Amino acid sequence: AKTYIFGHKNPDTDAISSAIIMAEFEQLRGNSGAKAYRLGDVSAETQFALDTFNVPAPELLTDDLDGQDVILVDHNEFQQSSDTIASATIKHVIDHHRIANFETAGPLCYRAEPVGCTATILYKMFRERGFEIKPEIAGLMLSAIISDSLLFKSPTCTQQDVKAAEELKDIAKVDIQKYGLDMLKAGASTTDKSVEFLLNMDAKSFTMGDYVTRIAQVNAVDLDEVLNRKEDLEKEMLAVSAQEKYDLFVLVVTDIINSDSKILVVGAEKDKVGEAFNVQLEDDMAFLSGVVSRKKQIVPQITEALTK
Amino acid sequence: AKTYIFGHKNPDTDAISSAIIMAEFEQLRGNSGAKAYRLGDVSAETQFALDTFNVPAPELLTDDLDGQDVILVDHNEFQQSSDTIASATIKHVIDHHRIANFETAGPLCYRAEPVGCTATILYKMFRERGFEIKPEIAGLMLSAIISDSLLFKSPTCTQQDVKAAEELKDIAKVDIQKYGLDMLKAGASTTDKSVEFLLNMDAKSFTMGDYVTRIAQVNAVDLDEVLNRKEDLEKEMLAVSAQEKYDLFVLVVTDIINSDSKILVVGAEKDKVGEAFNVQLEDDMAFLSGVVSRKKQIVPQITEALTK
Ligand SMILES: [Mn+2]
Ligand SMILES: [Mn+2]
Ligand SMILES: [Mn+2]
Ligand SMILES: [Mn+2]
Repeated sequence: AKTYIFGHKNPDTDAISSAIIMAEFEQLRGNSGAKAYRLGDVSAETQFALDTFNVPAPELLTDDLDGQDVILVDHNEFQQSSDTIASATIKHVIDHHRIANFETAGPLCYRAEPVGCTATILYKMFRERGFEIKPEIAGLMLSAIISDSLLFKSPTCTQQDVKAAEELKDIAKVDIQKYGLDMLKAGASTTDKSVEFLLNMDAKSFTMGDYVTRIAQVNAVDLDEVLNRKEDLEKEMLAVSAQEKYDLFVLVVTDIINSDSKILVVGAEKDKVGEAFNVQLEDDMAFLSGVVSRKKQIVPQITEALTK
Repeated sequence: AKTYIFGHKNPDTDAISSAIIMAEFEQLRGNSGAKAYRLGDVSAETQFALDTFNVPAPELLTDDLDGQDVILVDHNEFQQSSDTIASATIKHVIDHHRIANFETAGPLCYRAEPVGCTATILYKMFRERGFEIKPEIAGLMLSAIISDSLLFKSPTCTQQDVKAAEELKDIAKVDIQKYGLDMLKAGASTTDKSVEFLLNMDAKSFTMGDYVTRIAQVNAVDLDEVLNRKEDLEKEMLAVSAQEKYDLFVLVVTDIINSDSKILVVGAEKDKVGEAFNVQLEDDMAFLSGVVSRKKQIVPQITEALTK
């Protein structure tokens, strides 16, 4: 029996790391057929982490999952998952996100916790079972936590994430702030990249009531680096929205040095979500928010605007 | 800060017990606004357990859950939950079932394990946390486990359910086989009850792909006690299917002594699910299975038939 372990499409550092980490967990637990996979490209940020701790990228999933045992990490929504996910047998989910568009035939292990990072939950699982946390594995856990939490500044970050990171740094042999900022910087180069690349780099679809929304995330050293390409961005966001039948396309731009975030929003349901945010720039194509609240989570806020 | 804790509509013993057990857990955890509720009638089986351990029945939920904190036990599918569940904020789910028709705006705690009973999971939460298990609480846990497992003979039963029961017996101060058989017998009187009563006693709706299916469970001393009323059963099942627009209505009849089960199946997708079982008799309106495979679970097998 093989078991396929993977994170979401357009994987982020958490998605790649958690797949490798959970494959380790399964193997230490005695499940030798467990194997990590990815559903997309390894980003520059994630490559920095993999290179630092000398871990190879997981294999790109090309197998049909029909009748196969599957473990999902860092996602549950089927449209974020493998093309053949609906034909798989999902044994286990480990995740830190909202639940939607998820259905199984029978019972399964499902573990979600409202923490800042999937690797934090996996850290706790290793702990609970008393399994070895190798230095590389600790490095990937720490990388994931720094990535998802943005060096502990995102509204999703919790003290469990901070505590896990503090306990992992000596195992990984790494200074959190120094390594962390280097890692974040390694995925923050935008000006020489195409609009198509930026909008697909870290981008996921969401099932929100009757609607399907696309959300892309871009890190930069300066918000304006990205945001004065607004016109070209909007154009591509509208084109993709039509081609994929999205009801909404949100671009979240985040300053890694500053921790400030803004959103650029396009699509059929644009005006409805605009009411939920501080609109600073608007037109027929799009709206641009002022710098977003540090404490409120964006995904739930958008969901509530579309459903409520 | 209220938090409503409840099980599914037409609650079984697991659904009633687990709500009370989880309310205790929350109070014990420090959450003082936590309260147990029920969404329907207390069955004869459940009443026997409540009387044995002097636990009153939880309050019938009548409040609108709009904007309220909720914890679900022993279910997740929205059609099985409160009428206002979509307007609530689901903080926590503890369950042992398939997942479907479940969506949240934001992150949450979700704990599902593929075990025989929700109370088994709640028991593990007490053990993990080092919480004291009162003898009344231990009795409810044990009752739920005996109920869902049918005195440890159902396909869903695991060694974790057995282990937990062995340790709970001395806390509850009860003989498992003796109390268990009494409890099961108390909910197994069928010939005196109307067809309408039997089909609404332990009946839940399910989201299975494009379909909505209704499944009713009936415990009996002897399978033929119920199944000799075949035609009266079918008639009410078709009537309800038409009136509620179900694609399928399954009646599972289980012998409490030997744990043999048979299914009586009616509705639009009847032929499609008949494919997945050993059909002992059939006509235009219904099929009746032979004694169902002792290892494989019924709900997943139905779901699989309606999809693949
Ligand atoms: Mn991710
Ligand atoms: Mn993540
Ligand atoms: Mn139940
Ligand atoms: Mn149950």
